[PDB]
Amino acid sequence: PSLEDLLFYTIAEGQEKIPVHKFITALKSTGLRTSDPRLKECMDMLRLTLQTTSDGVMLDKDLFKKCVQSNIVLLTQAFRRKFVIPDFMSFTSHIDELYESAKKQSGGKVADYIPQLAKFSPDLWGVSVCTVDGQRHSTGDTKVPFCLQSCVKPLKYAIAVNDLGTEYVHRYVGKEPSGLRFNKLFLNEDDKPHNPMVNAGAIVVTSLIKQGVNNAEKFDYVMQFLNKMAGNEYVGFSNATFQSERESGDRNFAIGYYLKEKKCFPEGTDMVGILDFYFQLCSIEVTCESASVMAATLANGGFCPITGERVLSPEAVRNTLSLMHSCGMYDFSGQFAFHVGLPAKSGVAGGILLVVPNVMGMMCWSPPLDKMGNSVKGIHFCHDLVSLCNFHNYDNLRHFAKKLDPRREG
Amino acid sequence: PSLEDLLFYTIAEGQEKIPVHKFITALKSTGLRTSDPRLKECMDMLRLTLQTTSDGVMLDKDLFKKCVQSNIVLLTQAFRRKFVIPDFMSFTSHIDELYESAKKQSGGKVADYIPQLAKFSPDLWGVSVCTVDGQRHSTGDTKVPFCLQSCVKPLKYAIAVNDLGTEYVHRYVGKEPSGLRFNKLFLNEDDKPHNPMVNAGAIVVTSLIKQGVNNAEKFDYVMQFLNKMAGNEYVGFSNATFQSERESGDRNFAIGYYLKEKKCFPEGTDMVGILDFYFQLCSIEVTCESASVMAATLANGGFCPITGERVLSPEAVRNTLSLMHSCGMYDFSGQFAFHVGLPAKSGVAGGILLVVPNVMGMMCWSPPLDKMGNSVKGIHFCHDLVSLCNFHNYDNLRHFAKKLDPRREG
Amino acid sequence: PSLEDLLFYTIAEGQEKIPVHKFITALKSTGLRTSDPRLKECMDMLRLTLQTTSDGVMLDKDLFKKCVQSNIVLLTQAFRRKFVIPDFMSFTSHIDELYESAKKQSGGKVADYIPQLAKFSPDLWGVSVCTVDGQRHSTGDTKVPFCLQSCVKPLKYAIAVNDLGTEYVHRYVGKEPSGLRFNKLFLNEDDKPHNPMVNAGAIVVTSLIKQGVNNAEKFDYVMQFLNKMAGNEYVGFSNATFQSERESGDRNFAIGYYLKEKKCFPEGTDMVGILDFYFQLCSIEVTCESASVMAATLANGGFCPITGERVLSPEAVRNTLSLMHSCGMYDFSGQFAFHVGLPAKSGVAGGILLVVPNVMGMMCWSPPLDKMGNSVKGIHFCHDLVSLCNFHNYDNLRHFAKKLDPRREG
Amino acid sequence: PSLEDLLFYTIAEGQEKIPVHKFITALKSTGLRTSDPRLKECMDMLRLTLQTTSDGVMLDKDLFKKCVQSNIVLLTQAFRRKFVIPDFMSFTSHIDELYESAKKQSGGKVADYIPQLAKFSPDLWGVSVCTVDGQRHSTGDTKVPFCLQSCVKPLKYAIAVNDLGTEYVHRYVGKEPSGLRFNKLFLNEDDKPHNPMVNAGAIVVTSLIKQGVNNAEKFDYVMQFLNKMAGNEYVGFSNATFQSERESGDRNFAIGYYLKEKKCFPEGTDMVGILDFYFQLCSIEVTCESASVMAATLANGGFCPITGERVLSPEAVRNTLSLMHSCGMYDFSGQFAFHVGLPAKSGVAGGILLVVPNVMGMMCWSPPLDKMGNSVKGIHFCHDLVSLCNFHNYDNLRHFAKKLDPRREG
Ligand SMILES: O=C(Cc1ccccc1)Nc1nnc(N[C@H]2CCN(c3nnc(NC(=O)Cc4ccccc4)s3)C2)s1
Ligand SMILES: O=C(Cc1ccccc1)Nc1nnc(N[C@H]2CCN(c3nnc(NC(=O)Cc4ccccc4)s3)C2)s1
Repeated sequence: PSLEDLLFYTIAEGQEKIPVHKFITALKSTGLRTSDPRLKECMDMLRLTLQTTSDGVMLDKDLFKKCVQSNIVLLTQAFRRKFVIPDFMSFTSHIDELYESAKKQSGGKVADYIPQLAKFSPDLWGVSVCTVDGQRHSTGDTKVPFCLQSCVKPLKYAIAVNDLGTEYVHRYVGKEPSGLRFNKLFLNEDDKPHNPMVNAGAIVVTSLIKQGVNNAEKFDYVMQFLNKMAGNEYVGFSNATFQSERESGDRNFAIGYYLKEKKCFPEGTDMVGILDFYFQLCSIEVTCESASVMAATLANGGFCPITGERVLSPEAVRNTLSLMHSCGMYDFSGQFAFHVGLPAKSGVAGGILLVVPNVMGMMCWSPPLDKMGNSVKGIHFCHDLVSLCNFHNYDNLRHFAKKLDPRREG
Repeated sequence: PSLEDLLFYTIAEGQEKIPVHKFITALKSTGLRTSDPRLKECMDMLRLTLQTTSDGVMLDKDLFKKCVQSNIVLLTQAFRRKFVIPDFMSFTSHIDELYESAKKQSGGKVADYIPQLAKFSPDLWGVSVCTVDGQRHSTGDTKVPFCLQSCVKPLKYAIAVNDLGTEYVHRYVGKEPSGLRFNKLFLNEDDKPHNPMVNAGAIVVTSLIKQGVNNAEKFDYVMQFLNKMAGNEYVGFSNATFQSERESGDRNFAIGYYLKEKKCFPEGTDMVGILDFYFQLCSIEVTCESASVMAATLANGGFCPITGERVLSPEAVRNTLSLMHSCGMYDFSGQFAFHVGLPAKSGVAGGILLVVPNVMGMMCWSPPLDKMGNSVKGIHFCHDLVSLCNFHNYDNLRHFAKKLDPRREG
Repeated sequence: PSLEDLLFYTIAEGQEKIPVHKFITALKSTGLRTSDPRLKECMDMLRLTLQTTSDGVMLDKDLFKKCVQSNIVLLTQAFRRKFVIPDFMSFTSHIDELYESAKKQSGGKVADYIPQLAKFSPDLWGVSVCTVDGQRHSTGDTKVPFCLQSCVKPLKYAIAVNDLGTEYVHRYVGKEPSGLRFNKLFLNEDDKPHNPMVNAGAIVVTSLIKQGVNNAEKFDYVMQFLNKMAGNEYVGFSNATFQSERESGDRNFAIGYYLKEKKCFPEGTDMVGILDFYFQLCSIEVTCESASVMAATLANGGFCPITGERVLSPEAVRNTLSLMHSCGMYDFSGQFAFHVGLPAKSGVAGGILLVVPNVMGMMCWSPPLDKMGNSVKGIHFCHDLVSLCNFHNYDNLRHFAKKLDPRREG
Repeated sequence: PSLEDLLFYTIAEGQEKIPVHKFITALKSTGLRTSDPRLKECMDMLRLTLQTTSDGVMLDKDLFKKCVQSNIVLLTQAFRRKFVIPDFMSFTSHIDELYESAKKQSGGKVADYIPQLAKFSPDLWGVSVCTVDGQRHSTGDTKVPFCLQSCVKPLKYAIAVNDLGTEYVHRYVGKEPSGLRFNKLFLNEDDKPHNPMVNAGAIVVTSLIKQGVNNAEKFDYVMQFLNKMAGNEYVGFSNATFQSERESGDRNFAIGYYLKEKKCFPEGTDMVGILDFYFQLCSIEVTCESASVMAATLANGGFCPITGERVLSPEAVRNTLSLMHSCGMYDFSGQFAFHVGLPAKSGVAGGILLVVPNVMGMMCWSPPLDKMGNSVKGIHFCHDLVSLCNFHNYDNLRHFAKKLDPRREG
């Protein structure tokens, strides 16, 4: 009694076969998108079948088996409701309420220190969800590219710890928040930057990646790495933001020369080239949709959820989530850690890279920032989310009062 | 087919009578103690039955049913391996190796500013486990009484947030760590102590509990909460420690008056009386085993694991856990959050109150402190614990490299 | 060839028989007062001759000599214009213009944290001058008693360096200003208060004075010493201030307990007793006129200018003046040192103890303090004084542009 | 009678003619140099007279008049012993004692971050005196050129206050010492550097001087300014140290970008070019003797003591001396102010620019620095000088215990 046939009848309702649209609809309702890389063969076999019989197609059991056999295990988990969020249709309904609610918060100031950022309209607002099992949901402007800015800091920290290990990386950068009044100091008592989530630390981290090769190859290697983290969804580069960040960033040059003088770089660092590498990394483009997959790689222990590929070592993933917890929303980090309890990372383009470990990854994006540098809609969304679901890090998974737990049906 | 029935067949394993000791040995091997408050009716019936039938010692199906009918639900989960840690026998093997490995860590200095903590032998070393289901295990000197000291700061903060709620409590005290040299500034920029886990924060929080009645009743009020949290195991009091804490507490007096000058207490606070209360709360005694139940209650979203009693609101538990994470280990807080990633609190007696949310609570006691005030052996144990098991708060439950997950078997 | 009437003709004006009023008036015109202790005998001989005769009286070349012979050398410099300010009468004319100019300044708030300090009227305003030669001038409420408060800090520090020397004293207290927003810290990086002019330093200084003996005898000794410093003009004690300063002294008890815990006191100190002694010293009363003598003892290298008695070692006077320069006006100290350039010390009763080295001492008193604790009228008077005369510590004695030099005559 | 003649009678001492050498020796012993600018006429006539009348050579009274007539006033004060240090031959013997004492202090380390200062032998040790009246004395290596380094910081600040006034300049820089081990902060809380005497402060002052012209002209305008201050003694320039200072100046570029980002420079500043000007001003060369004249101009209210020329406004001179008092010896400033009480500035090349207000200026030079950056020999010298002489700024001029007063005689 084989899986492909049990599934066939589970979808077959006792009618002797299954219309293709009716398989596509049942698939989409599990959260999986028909373009999921892990479903390629199934979809290739489907489109081959719709070249044959162009009147239908209506699939019997061996023809259904013919398409679905290569992806049956992933399909059985989808259809039997084994994903981390079983009733994904209900849950994306709540995401949308949360989306509409936060959309009413028009406050904040679009970052304008740079013309590329000032140009973005304050009304742009998108939330994208990718769960640990590949369930996708978007609402809003989830396909408009924008710059990762400081959202790239946890990613490139991840890469560095991935390639070099925790111990090496933290020879050069701390692992604690500075305290709501060393905001302004570049270095802790040990003469290292306080953590990889602030600019001095991000800049040092940058000097660690793929040492020995030139900047063009370093950027290629980070790009190929982001490509894997996003399951080959959109990752681009904004040369306008780049040129302009590097002509309008005296603060970072001040940090660079400070780091150089205190001997904060590995031996042989070319500090002015590192800053230029840094500015490019800040100008990498993503969409809400592709950036949520990247977070979901981090929610999923370093496996990209829509491709199954191992992208980052668990160590790198745990360090990254750890520092995003305490250091990820700038001056709001401790408040965010207390009330939201989620690892998150914000950037000046208006994005919050949000990770719900073991559940989902998310990317919120609205250009208007509050006075601490965080997207107003983004922040408002993060508070709502944790007020709704027991996703706060220290919510209890058994006794969670009247909050909703999307991981369950009852 | 009733459940006391199905389970009777589960234990009988072929025979039609079950020897009593066979049911007891099966019970103990689930981690449950035979003294479990949730098992009293069943254990009273087994005692009575052995009195009225020394012509055994074997339990019919009808007889086994008269004994377990009371506690059948729990006994079901214990026996159908439904507890948070199913193979508890193997897990305690690991706790014992962890215990032995930390035991060989002879360094440190016993706190001798009081002649009551100075008396304790450096060789005392105890580790007690109580899971979210009541599963108990202890190794080492887990029945020696010692003073909580600063391990009581999360407990009384939890009581404050329980009775008064998050917004009121944090009018008087912050929710962030300070910075690894703001250890000496009693106040943050809003003239609030930084968090409840430092002395000025504990002192201010002590002043929010049971306002308006004397220290006799305030104390009894807190003790009664500490009894419910520990499932009514040992919660004592060391008047010897308390007299010396108050004869030798220049700094807290420095803090108390400084707090009074800055208007940090609620209106009509008798600060010098609040310091005396505070010194009393520090002198409360526990054992590794009784305190492990307190940790387990915070592990369990505020329900005591061996009684089923709701002791704390989720809100209280979530805040307490949030702040033990980032502030609970003094100047080691940030490194502890990074490498161990578990809510913990330490005290100058040598305790570390340890919480694995949704899994278990623990208490580790060894008096010799490292130069940052934390028990050497406790600290070494906590690192090994999370090297071995995917209990780091930002470990992943599905992809955890070479770590072991005791929540599943095979 | 006698000095005694190379002078009576200096006074005689060709006429050969000097009236008394005309000798007193010429005396007063030099700045000396008819009650100068150095002039007692000459005034004793005048009191006797004024009863030998009611018909006059007046003097000739031998009963003049009869009265003045005892104090001739001091009289000769007085009448030959050899004092530090020759044309004293035009100088008091400027002090009066400075006085009245500052009286128009109604800003400020009278310290009211003490009902004694809130008792005093905002309209009180007095400036008192005593030069290094005993020349006196007053204008305004220069006889109203008021507490020294922090004005006593340089005095008791002087006494302390006097009795124990520079090296011993600075084992316990620093000799620099802190940094204009590390006022809040009680201890520098060596665990000493920053300087004797802040409350932590003053409190440590208080613990050095007359160690071994008790508070009643210690207060008598400071009083004897203040009495010498002030040429036995008015010094007293306000108990109302004392009792109110010791009820409302939470900050000082914070310093006391902080100091004791960091082991900041000489071995054997009774901290709580030192604070009461400290509170007494702040309650010591003076007048403008009497305090200006105390300042003039410091202007004059430690000799009281109206008795000639050597009250303080030079060491003590230099150290005191050094630190009143940099630390004596609280958070205004560095501005004050920059613009006024005079060793000065303020207190919350409204007093500015002002010293012009090698020239004069003063006491300004007006109770309305500014936002930084300094008497408004006082500060304003001090700026005017240095705008007008080249008394700025880094004015040039030879080239000084538009400024007047009262020490000269062209 | 005439003053040339009266003075001729005093040097002739009975005979009818004064040998020329008898008059030169009389003049030199006053401390004046035979090359004094204010003496060129008299000295030109003396050389011309030894040509036109080789017959001797002895100056009758008519011939002595023809030589000293144009310089009679200065020669009078020189010979009626009316200079600020009357017995200059006795005081120089003391400077020589102070010199040789401090010579035996071979400790400290020569600045080596730049090759051209690692050049200098650790045994070079020169002390030069120039009084407020032109009396000169040198001992040691007083004609070796060295770089002003930070000794230029009071000079250019003076130039800036001279041309711009106190109020404008101190919109851009403060006037207080920072706080010891608060040397790291480039900015105080008004986002101004702390004082002109630290690098951030100096760099901002550099950008106020002569806004609107290129570095060629800014530099020349400062140089001609230093020249007048040195009475046209040697004021050089080490293009070697400038090129090197600019290659290895990471901290300064760090300061530069930091200040530009904080909007610390006058509008329209070319910060990179301001840094190059700054590195130039640091490379200006002097000698002990020439810089001793620059300090003497600061000793003398801004008049160059050997030319009579007004160089700096008294305001400029008083601010500079105020800030050298509190901020001029790096982290030793507060200790230096306390024990030396003399306006001084130090530099990495080994120089201490020292000012005894109203008396003399000095340059001590020895390349080995102590750990705080201050010349070990210079520091040792300054302490000896003030232990010997009542030159401490808060020494008393009339009561100075056993200290010696070189302003006095018998
Ligand atoms: O330990 C050293 C040596 C040392 C070492 C290294 C450098 C300097 C000094 N010195 C000292 N540490 N602590 C001292 N005094 C205790 C009594 C009063 N205390 C205060 N608590 N909070 C304060 N500030 C605010 O509430 C406001 C604020 C918040 C954030 C930023 C700015 C202002 S004052 C602590 S003395
Ligand atoms: O912050 C204000 C005043 C201000 C301005 C406005 C409002 C309030 C206060 N001014 C300024 N902030 N930042 C400035 N410049 C940056 C250049 C690199 N700087 C560093 N200095 N020190 C660092 N770390 C250590 O030394 C290690 C350590 C930490 C703790 C204890 C002991 C040692 S990094 C900061 S200048």
